[PDB]
Amino acid sequence: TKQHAFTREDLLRCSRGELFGPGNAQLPAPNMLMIDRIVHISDVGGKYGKGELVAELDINPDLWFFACHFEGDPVMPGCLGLDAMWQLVGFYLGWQGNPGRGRALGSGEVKFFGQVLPTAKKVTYNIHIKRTINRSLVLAIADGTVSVDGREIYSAEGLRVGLFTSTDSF
Amino acid sequence: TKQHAFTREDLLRCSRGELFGPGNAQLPAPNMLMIDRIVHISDVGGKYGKGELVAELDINPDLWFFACHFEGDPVMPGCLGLDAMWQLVGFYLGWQGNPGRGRALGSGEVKFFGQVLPTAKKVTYNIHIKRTINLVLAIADGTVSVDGREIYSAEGLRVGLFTSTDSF
Ligand SMILES: Clc1ccc(CNc2n[nH]c(-c3ccco3)n2)cc1
Ligand SMILES: Clc1ccc(CNc2n[nH]c(-c3ccco3)n2)cc1
Repeated sequence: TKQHAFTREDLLRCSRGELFGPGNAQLPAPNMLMIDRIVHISDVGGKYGKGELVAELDINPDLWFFACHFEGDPVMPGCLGLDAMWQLVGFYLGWQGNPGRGRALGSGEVKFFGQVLPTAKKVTYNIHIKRTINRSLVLAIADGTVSVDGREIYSAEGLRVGLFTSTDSF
Repeated sequence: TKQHAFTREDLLRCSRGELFGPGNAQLPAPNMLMIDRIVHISDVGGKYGKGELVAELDINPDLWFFACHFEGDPVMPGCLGLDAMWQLVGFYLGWQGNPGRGRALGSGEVKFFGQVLPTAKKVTYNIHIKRTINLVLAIADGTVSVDGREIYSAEGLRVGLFTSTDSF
């Protein structure tokens, strides 16, 4: 809760289990990691007054997904930008100090109304936390947008991620 | 519309633009391709009477995503199983003979209530077409199952075809 920004190195450390500790939240490592840095994370402010994350993914044409998706028509998979939002929401829960491993639980409406081309510079994720529930299962609910070089292209309402001290029920 | 099942090699051919032709729908190539075969595709039947797809992805422990997602806790990314459903809905549109390149437009509710482990054998996707609109787009519900067990649902999956993605 004390640190409000994270470098790529921090996120890589997180992916090894070395930021939040063993048994607790881990981001994906590359090539599933869809964030380079967290520019701002807080548990006050945001659209709902319950916290906010802003994060960035640098784009260049040699990112692996461009060559296979699609041949002759390169474009960042929408599913991976969506996943970056789930990644942030999970991270948020770990960052608050909750224990357990992350699993996404889903979302309400998702809309894709733009795209990321290999000639783009930077994708930015804006996440507004709507609610956290610490009752027995720990989860978070949030709204999110994905933008590319200033232009909003995706929205998601009701992103949900949980933490599990035993994922055995999945 | 004439062929009701596709092998992996058909899907690869699709990924190269060589199934539906140039300017028309392409599946992703590996490693974004999340389907090995389409076991059944039709434009009648299904939950809504407007068509159906059943497809499969074989699982083994060496699939690339297991090692990085997550270290010490391998599990297929939910987003990729979701994407498989968008992949199938786009394919459907190309398979009907519509022109243009595919872009997913979103979904209504998505739920993940299970997971794919490296010890699973096979993932199966069931897609029920709800509506096509001829801008061309399709709307569908989908489920993802692993070795018989339903684990994800999506309602209102939407994919469109575009004869120009310059503007998108
Ligand atoms: Cl730090 C952090 C951030 C986000 C997450 C969640 N990511 C996630 N991917 N796939 C699933 C999933 C859910 C069910 C099946 O698969 N969940 C984990 C750790
Ligand atoms: Cl065959 C066939 C099947 C499915 C699709 C769509 N898949 C898809 N991934 N990412 C996007 C997208 C949408 C908006 C931004 O990115 N769309 C294309 C061809």
